[PDB]
Amino acid sequence: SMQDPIADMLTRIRNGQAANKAAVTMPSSKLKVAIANVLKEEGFIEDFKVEGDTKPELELTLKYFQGKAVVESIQRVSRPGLRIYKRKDELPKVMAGLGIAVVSTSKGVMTDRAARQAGLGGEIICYVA
Amino acid sequence: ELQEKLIAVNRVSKTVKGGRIFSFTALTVVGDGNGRVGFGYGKAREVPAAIQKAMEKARRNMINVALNNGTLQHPVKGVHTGSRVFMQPASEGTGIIAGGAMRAVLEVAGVHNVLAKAYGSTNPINVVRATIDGLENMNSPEMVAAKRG
Amino acid sequence: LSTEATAKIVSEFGRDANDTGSTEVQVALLTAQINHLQGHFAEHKKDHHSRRGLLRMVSQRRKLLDYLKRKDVARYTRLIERLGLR
Amino acid sequence: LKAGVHFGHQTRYWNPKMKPFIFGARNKVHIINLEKTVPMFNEALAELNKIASRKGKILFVGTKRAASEAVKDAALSCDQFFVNHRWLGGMLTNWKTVRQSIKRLKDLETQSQDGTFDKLTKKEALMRTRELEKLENSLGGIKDMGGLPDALFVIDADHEHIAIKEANNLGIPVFAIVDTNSDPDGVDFVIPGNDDAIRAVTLYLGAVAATVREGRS
RNA sequence: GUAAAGCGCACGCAGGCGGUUUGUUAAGUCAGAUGUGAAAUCCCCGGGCUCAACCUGGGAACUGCAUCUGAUACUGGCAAGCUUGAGUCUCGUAGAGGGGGGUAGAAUUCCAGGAAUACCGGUGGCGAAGGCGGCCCCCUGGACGAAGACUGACGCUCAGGUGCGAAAGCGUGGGGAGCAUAGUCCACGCCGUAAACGAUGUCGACUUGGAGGUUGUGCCCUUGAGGCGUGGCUUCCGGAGCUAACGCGUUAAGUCGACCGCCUGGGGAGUAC
Repeated sequence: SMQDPIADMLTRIRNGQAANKAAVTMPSSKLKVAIANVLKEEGFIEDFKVEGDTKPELELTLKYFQGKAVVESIQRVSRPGLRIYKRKDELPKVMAGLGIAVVSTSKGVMTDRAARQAGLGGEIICYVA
Repeated sequence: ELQEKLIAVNRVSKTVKGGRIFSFTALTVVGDGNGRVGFGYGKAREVPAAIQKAMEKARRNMINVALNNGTLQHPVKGVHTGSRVFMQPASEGTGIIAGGAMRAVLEVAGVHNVLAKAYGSTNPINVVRATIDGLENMNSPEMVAAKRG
Repeated sequence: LSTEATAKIVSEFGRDANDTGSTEVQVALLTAQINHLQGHFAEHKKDHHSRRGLLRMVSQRRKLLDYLKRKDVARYTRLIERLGLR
Repeated sequence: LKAGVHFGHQTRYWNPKMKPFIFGARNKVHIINLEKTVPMFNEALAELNKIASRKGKILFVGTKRAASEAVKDAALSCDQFFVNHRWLGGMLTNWKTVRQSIKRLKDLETQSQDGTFDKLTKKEALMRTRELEKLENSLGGIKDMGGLPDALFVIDADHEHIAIKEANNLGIPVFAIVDTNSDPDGVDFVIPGNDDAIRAVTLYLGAVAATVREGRS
């Protein structure tokens, strides 16, 4: 990317959700390992392998259950220059809470249940559905 | 059984070498009150024969849509080719606070508790296409959980 | 211009061999190649086409001087001593 | 399997919707492999007989030229249906009024099964043989039919994709054989076998027909 | 993109916006309380007028600002780095990019010379646009390719701002054929105008494609006019997706991100002051 590494990643993934390729790959900062170690665990994709040490870079495995593809409607919201630092008792539940809401907390990125369990919100990263 | 409903009827003309031959259109939907809905379209040269042919158009091609509590549960946005439809799930006992064409498709699904809005164009041919796409895109909590894990 | 007199001015500024694009070596090569090109615009005085190509690198001459300014105030003054700038 | 015989046709100009099923190009043409298709040469037979045990009807939609005899080889001797010639628009979705176009026919069959064709003196009976040439052309395996086709079988997906476009429209399973340069995403039970080369088109139709008599069980 | 709407085009100042790793601070933000947000209205359980309006007890809420304590994932200032964004060097390659200088005919009126290409000349090709075509040298402009090398974010964008600005007109100084009687033509000054219409800001990254253009250059009996790549830009039809259609469609208008210009019914009107 030039001027957001995480926004321009989220174009790269769901273009794989429009031709149903197997593996996708983007140049991977240490933040970017902490991105898809949430999407795997909540079940939206399957497996990933970092590789490279002068170009640290990922091998994400997609997940399309049918002709239907699992990662339906992912959206970045906090785009740079429009930071929305949510207080935690405003929190965006995604699609009546049926999805997950990736929030950049202190204690990590892994965020469904920061509403009650962790107990501190922050900058939204992206809605996920 | 099923349940019909009209939408409208126009004053569709035509032009031949002689004069102005008219026609009539007939927009209907069909849905049994349990979740499956369908629609059709049919013309004629008079009024009542148009309905008769368009009513069978909807008695096939009824699409499978699941409901939750006589209502929707999660806010899909529906758009089809001229118009935007914004359906928010709401409480029980709320009526279908809705505009034109989607009233006909919601009181045939079994849907009875939705507040919703038509956002842009108000042309009832293209409105009734969108909300059927709006209910097509939805997912029940079974479709949530069984697909992700 | 590009090959001959640049080859005698390259090692006049390098902290070692082949450090060519370092910012000290950069501007002193470049500012030299604005004086000599201004001999070409000492006359001809109607080449409004090429004059922006001069106007291109005169602004970039001030651009990399900011990179000396924001990093090392010492090395900034050292080459504008050796070039007599501003 | 037997596909040392049949491997390739259909030169370089291609559709890139057929990415997985192609093994790889070899001298300005691609090779049809075995690894993704030898399963579907007998995954199909897991679905032939159980559909046939519903007292089935399998329309061999075969409007190619090489499949003139090559699709009626063991088709109706195994008691199934076939059309090895021209195609009516909607032989499923418009079939009920094709039966109306047999309501024209089987009362005029009474002229043939009886000797009552002598009526309507022979200047009239000059032109009356011209339907009798042509009504029994496209209506071959449909006079013995009494119902909707209980399955569907298009043999090739580049000639009768007009038919497939109407076949996928109303939801009947299709045991197709698609080509290397197709629009394959209509037939949801798909085989990229060699659907050219008249020697090879017998090698699937006779391969199915050895079992479908036992398919009805 | 055609419905009102992308300045004619360029670098850029103040503005807005960050590749990549570690340290660190705690302003941005999250958390916790403690202050404080006058009472009355709004809101929820409860009282009183024969009910209701209305009067009313307590709560919640007043989305706020200031302070201590905490948190280090994002972001931000300080410190330290690494190679892909960018950029300099080497090295070749192709070319109506210009400026000056003279040159001079495949051609062409008068009694001398004003003009500027016939051919190549085209779907070529240059350039930021208006644009620019005889020939050779002179000072200069940009891009491209093949490798190496090192710089370590040094960048992208733009209100004003300043330049370059088709014709004519006008100024001052001449000419007079091709042919419009100055003017057209060179030139020094004003003038900034237009279908200055890809009626398509800019850069970046991603996604089914197919055939031709042209510039290279690696491998391969180069054994060749030639294949597979592999660069760059420009055509021609077309998937998904999109669009009111018509259509766009790896040079986007498709999925996005940062930033700038502009429009909000027609006439009066690009007019009044």
